[PDB]
Amino acid sequence: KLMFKTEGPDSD
Amino acid sequence: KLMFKTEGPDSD
Amino acid sequence: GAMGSMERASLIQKAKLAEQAERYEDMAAFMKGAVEKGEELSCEERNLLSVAYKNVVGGQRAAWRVLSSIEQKSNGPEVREYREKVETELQGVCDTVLGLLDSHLIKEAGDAESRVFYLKMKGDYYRYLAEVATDKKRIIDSARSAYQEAMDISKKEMPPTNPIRLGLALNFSVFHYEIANSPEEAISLAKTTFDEAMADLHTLSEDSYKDSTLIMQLLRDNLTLWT
Amino acid sequence: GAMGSMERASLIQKAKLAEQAERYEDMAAFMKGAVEKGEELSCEERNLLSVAYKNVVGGQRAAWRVLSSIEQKSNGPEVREYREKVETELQGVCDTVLGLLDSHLIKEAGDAESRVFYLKMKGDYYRYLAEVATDKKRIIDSARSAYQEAMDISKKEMPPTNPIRLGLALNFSVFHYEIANSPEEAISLAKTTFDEAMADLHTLSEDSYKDSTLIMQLLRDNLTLWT
Ligand SMILES: [Cl-]
Ligand SMILES: [Cl-]
Ligand SMILES: [Mg+2]
Ligand SMILES: [Mg+2]
Repeated sequence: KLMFKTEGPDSD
Repeated sequence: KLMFKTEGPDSD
Repeated sequence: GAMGSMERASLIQKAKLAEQAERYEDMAAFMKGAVEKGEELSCEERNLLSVAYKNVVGGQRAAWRVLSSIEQKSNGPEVREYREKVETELQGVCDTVLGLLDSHLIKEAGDAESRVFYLKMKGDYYRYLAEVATDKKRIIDSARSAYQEAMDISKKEMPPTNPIRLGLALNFSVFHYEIANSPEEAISLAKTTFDEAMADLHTLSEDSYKDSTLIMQLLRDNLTLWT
Repeated sequence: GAMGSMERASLIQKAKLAEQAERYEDMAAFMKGAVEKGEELSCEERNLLSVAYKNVVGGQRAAWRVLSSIEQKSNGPEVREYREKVETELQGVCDTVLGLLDSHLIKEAGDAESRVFYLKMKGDYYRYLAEVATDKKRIIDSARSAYQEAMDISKKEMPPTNPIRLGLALNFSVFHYEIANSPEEAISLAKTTFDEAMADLHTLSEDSYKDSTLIMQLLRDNLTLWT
């Protein structure tokens, strides 16, 4: 899936 | 530490 | 719990060590133990809490999406079973974080910086629940309610460049876009947030400027893909 | 154990899914359960077993080295305590793998490809124990003994390009260099292994050639740093 930017660690 | 090459997943 | 016998200061120290070791499940367990000591958390400690659980749930979300994609392509029980296993573990982590916020981080958070931080976290972990939900509507409205309360406070109490306010607006916009199926709300929120921050950058030191523009770049990244 | 109620085939399938999800602790638990069904493992299944535990212990080794480095620089009890926690978990994983090999993978492995694979694994996980040991000598000799038996079989039963034989020689050379403090043995083993493989590449298909030269590159990488 295309994940959009959210706050903090891009851990997924 | 300098880790030398060992077999398989360089998981460390 | 299992951290009940360790000093608060020792739990915080070990959370920092665990972060250095990239041991995020340990990091989360240490910070859970710290929260359960019952004292309010400092700014640094709140960020340790958030970093720890964000990394744990992030790995679970990524695994869940892999498995869900395989499941949908395959539509024996093994794929569904294992997706459910990961999903249940993910929900358990989200429930744990929501339990800490409800008992009793939010109610004891008097300041805007703490209360907004925790309400944003509450929205975030309801949003992660929503990503896997199929009570879906009530989970979504719980996320919305938490984000909205945090937004209301942040607009009254924080400057538009405040990194907490900015990260909140970022995440609420993503909630709108792909959880609430409100893409125009998402776009409007991200645009207004970016513009009002930009107009306030002139008030900031170089260090604060770097903090704010980092999150503004994330708003623009999303807007570029949404428009 | 906890996997006792799941079909062997379902455990193997879920191990493959867990690998795709990068869920290596799950992957290891599934393959532990598969081993405990009591049947010998196929080539693919052995490699699933190895990949799973290699990834788990790899994360633990990396965390242990971070913490050990911090501990040594700092020379309160928290750093030592947390290093010990990780160390104990690492030793538990190694003991688990050694238990599977001893009960009863090695004794039931009749063929060279299986027996060498398992004896190499036995050397590897004693070597990981040795990395954190301070019984140190007996752990080292257990690693040596396992590697040596695997070497003897591999030289009698496998061609010098066999990837299992090559990965064994690679790992035994690293054992020599930094566990046994025998750098000249390490260099000699890596050189002879590389040369004898090179002289046998002409017998291989393109696919086997790719397999063998991949491990030969690792031998040369080490030799470049050792000489
Ligand atoms: Cl399962
Ligand atoms: Cl500890
Ligand atoms: Mg992401
Ligand atoms: Mg390595």
